[PDB]
Amino acid sequence: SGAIYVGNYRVVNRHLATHNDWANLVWEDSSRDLLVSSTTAQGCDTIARCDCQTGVYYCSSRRKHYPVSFSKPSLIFVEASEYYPARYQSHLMLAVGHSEPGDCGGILRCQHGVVGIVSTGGNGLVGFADVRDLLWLDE
Ligand SMILES: NC(=O)[C@H]1CCCN(C(=O)Cc2ccccc2CO)C1
Ligand SMILES: [Zn+2]
Repeated sequence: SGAIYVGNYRVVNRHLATHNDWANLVWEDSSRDLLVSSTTAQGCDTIARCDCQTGVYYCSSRRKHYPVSFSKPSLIFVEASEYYPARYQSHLMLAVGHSEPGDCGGILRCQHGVVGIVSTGGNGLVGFADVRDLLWLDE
């Protein structure tokens, strides 16, 4: 679990969005596993606007942060789950690191701010849904 709070927006994994997220929907994209909802309070986070390929992510299943080298956002095949059929997920970045079911929503950060959130994993890999291209989050 986990979310990004920037301005009057809450960014979460689309497959973990609540009834309240859907009732306050701003934008969602199944192909990216992202959903953004509106909030009444101002948020705590800053979004990175960079091309970093190293950062640190929070892994809830270890209660720890880990440094990672991650690939550029791209279209990657993701096996079927209870949430989605087998499909290509876009704007996804992979890295070697621990993740298991439950870790989605953990933030990935570089020195410039929030880069994205955990969205996939398995067999010593962790995938992150990029948010750096969503320029409207800051206005
Ligand atoms: N974006 C998606 O389609 C995801 C929807 C939820 C399931 N999913 C995973 O990758 C789960 C997973 C399995 C094994 C280790 C780690 C994880 C990530 O927590 C795919
Ligand atoms: Zn950066």
